Amino acid sequence: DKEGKGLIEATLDAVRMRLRPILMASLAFILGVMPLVISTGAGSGAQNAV
Amino acid sequence: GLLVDDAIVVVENVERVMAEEGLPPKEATRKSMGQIQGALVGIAMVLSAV
Amino acid sequence: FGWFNRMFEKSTHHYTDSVGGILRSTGRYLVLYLIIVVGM
Repeated sequence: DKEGKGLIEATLDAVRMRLRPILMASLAFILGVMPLVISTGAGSGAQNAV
Repeated sequence: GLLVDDAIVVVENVERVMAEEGLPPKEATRKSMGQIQGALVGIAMVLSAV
Repeated sequence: FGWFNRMFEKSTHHYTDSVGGILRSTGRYLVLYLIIVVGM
């Protein structure tokens, strides 16, 4: 559209320079929720459910 | 998480145009939100839309 | 050094050209997705 074309060969250059975000933002999310899954079996079982 | 992850994209995209494009200043940041314009506003509506 | 070296090789071929591989075929994921949708 606003840049220079690409049916198959623009999807690549899209998915070639942003997997850093989509991994590290996804990774900090995994570990940020890690204290909820277990780590605590006394405070609340609601942390486990969430 | 979610909110950190949206702050991650705008932090990283400057750190990615500095490495790729070769521009160091405010002008490097500037044009990032040119692709992250509706990727902030429009996505907020659909984030709210669930 | 090269801690960054450990996933730049994962970005190329092992991801980017691997992504080329799935849409080089496409059709195989029409029902595999439906296996996930009906599976869930």
